[PDB]
Amino acid sequence: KELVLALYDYQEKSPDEVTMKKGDILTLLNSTNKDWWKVEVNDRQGFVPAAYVKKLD
Repeated sequence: KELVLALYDYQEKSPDEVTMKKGDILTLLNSTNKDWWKVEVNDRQGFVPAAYVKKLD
């Protein structure tokens, strides 16, 4: 597993993005991009800004 913690709220602005709330724990799916990470937030997958999450492992 790789988990990350949402440091801020983020609301999706494009079709490939997802929404998260501060304090959510998200499953990290792909961190190859330096600016945008693909995560799973409960049941949805998509991108959020990498700077807005913190790796936990």
